[PDB]
Amino acid sequence: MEKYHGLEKIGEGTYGVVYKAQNNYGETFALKKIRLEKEDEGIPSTTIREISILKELKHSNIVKLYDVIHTKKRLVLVFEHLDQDLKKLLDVCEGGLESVTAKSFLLQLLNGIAYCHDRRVLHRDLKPQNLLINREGELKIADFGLARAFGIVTLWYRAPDVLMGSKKYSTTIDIWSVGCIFAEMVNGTPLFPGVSEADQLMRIFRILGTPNSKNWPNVTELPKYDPNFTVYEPLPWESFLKGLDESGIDLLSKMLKLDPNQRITAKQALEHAYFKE
Repeated sequence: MEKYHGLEKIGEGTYGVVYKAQNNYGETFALKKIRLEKEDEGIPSTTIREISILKELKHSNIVKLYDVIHTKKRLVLVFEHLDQDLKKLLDVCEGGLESVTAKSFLLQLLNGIAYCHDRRVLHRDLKPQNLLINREGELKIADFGLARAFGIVTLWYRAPDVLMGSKKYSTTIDIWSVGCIFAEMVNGTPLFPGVSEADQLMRIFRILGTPNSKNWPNVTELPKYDPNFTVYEPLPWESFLKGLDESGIDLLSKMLKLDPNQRITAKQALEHAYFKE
């Protein structure tokens, strides 16, 4: 356990319960007790190793992992504590964020991602709840790399190719989520709030158009691709986005390309004109 007191439950996180706590030095940390479906199974050394290496992620926009505590059918991660997150902030911001705030958060999000991508660390489950924010306006991404360790579900930020069964390692998956979060920051409301895998795809296609072999070569090789998908044409960007100037729309359009091979990278996004304004 490593000597923590005043364990206060502050949330249900993705893989388990998050507590705020203090060590015996007075300092505040977040403790994430990973929920073990099968207690008796144990955690293998490969898993511990793939979590422990995340301690090497040292970046101002990545939540710092301090410790991995494995004792007796219990696994707790000790992380830097931040008091706020983007989900809770958006929940009290009618209409979404002011454009200068969304840009600031987007820049920070992309910087964290770019850092991780350069180290071949993927997130795969980016969402507002894991973008933590401190009193100074600094955004820090939580849970990067945990998907490689650990694999009712929120499908809102999942890329179409992922929804259609793609299993490959790819950085592109995260950029799709960024695009969805960007739109949510500017609009207030989530862009594609699907209730099932099928409905999630329809929500995306109703806005951006149904894929076909011409706008997404090789889309037909995906295991859950469906040649009978309803065919929708793309809507004009300005019709479902509010509060975004032309550079902003352009950038967003590059993140929400359906074909992952044409989707902008994090580092490319960072070079976009939207950020020089």
